Amino acid sequence: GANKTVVVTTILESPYVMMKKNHEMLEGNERYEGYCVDLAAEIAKHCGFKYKLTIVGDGKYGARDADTKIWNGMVGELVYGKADIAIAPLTITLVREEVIDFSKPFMSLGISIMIKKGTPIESAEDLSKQTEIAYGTLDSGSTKEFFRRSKIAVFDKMWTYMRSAEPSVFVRTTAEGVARVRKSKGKYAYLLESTMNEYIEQRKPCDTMKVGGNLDSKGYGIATPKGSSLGNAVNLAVLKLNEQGLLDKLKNKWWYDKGECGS
Amino acid sequence: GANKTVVVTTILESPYVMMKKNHEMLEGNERYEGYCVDLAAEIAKHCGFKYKLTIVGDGKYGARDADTKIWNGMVGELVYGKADIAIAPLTITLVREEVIDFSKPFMSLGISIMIKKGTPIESAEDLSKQTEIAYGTLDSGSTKEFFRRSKIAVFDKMWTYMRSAEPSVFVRTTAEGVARVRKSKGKYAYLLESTMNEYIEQRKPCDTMKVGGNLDSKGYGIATPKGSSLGNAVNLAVLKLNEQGLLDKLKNKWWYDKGECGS
Ligand SMILES: N[C@@H](Cn1c2c(c(=O)[nH]c1=O)COC2)C(=O)O
Ligand SMILES: N[C@@H](Cn1c2c(c(=O)[nH]c1=O)COC2)C(=O)O
Ligand SMILES: [Cl-]
Ligand SMILES: [Cl-]
Ligand SMILES: [Li+]
Ligand SMILES: [Li+]
Repeated sequence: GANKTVVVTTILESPYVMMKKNHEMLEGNERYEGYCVDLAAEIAKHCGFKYKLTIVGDGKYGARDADTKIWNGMVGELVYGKADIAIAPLTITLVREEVIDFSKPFMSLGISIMIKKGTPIESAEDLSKQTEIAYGTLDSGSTKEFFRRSKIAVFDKMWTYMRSAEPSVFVRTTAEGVARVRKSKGKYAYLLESTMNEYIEQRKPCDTMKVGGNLDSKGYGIATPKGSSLGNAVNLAVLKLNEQGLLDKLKNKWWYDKGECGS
Repeated sequence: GANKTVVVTTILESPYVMMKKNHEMLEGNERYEGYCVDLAAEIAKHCGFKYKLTIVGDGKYGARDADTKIWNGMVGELVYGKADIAIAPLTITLVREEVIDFSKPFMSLGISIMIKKGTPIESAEDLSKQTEIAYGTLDSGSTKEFFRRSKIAVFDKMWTYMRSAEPSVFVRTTAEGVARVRKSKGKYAYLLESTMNEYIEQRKPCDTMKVGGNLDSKGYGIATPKGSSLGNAVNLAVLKLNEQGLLDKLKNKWWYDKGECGS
């Protein structure tokens, strides 16, 4: 049949996808800006398709309910045919790979520790051995699931701590986690993807930093429904953009070129 | 039909695949040791297959001759049906992805600079601006091809330098590049994959180091013939091993646990 406009699912998460300041004056894809907005346009240009950016209805990345077996988030939108492609900071994981297709990574990263400057923590092991400095994750997504599923002693101990700590150490959004670090006088450390930690470190008021090495290594991938014809071309586009240096330029654009915390 | 033993193609490259010191006493897969030997065994265990390690006949990773259109190296062995899987430090690239299937990365890396300690170089830009300190790559493989194909100004200038420099700045093997760094009194710098640079930095006589950031970001993948049924299971195995922390343990085993240059 004739070509159709490709439905892209994504999520509002700075600096990946944001509504422009003047969005009310604008329409369609032009209402949005960010790393993933630019990436979507580059992929579409390379693959020769028209597309529509849509925002995932339930605000989630993607997980399967153990009782109903239903997939939520952007993964669910692909699984159930509501979107054709997901372009977002979506981690490639085994359980997702079983149900959707993923490109090779467009960004390599790991779980990391964000502290308020001056907090006496240098590693996950440091956090695990104490409780005075509380620590936690988003309440949904691959960072939380890493701890929940880990059989590594330090990370299992951290998960047991997080489930039992009071008040709750979980946050609903990145913005809430960052604000909690900033307002807690050194008594909250936030576990988050290194990409995001690096971005926030270059935002005013310049009071956070990434400490220690990453806890894992992984990647974000562009996702399509399993077996979708679009997957091959999208994957080749990711590889081409990487090989041309354009993914590095895009990260610099959104993370560092207008960083707010000096040079 | 009945299950058959899987033919693995690999390449002798320390610390990925090496003949054991006592190999003449041994037979079959047990003659070999290294990171990729251990990885092959883990993948086979997870996927439930028996396998035979074989060494690529032509000693190459994989490229296509522009005139004959023939693929060489491990890629060629897959393309032409001589092997079922390649398990090696094989870079995921666009041109290879078009002809073979790749798992998600089992190791993330980039091109990097190896210097003899004390060489006054900190970046690729530093190298590009001078000729007193000669610099080059392997004479085959993805590092060489990165420079040959680059449209980035610094790297294009470096390639033009490398093609025209005398004596030849290219080397046939990693061992030759390392020996050339070590014997050239600071007047040769070697461009190589960061993984390998990190390994050599922990080998006696402890006279080399990695300097500067990496020039690119990419990954090694397990490769199978395009459309091979084995690809799905192998990819899931890579993701599982990564998520369990086993790939990190394997790198530590072969790079750092018995490093020769201190703690
Ligand atoms: N990438 C994750 C979602 N996620 C995200 C951030 C984080 O600190 N931890 C996560 O789990 C920051 O941006 C997204 C997924 O795919 O579930
Ligand atoms: N990974 C490359 C081959 N390669 C390799 C090393 C290097 O410094 N540069 C390369 O090009 C070290 O070990 C392999 C390929 O797949 O062609
Ligand atoms: Cl349409
Ligand atoms: Cl057989
Ligand atoms: Li998948
Ligand atoms: Li491929």
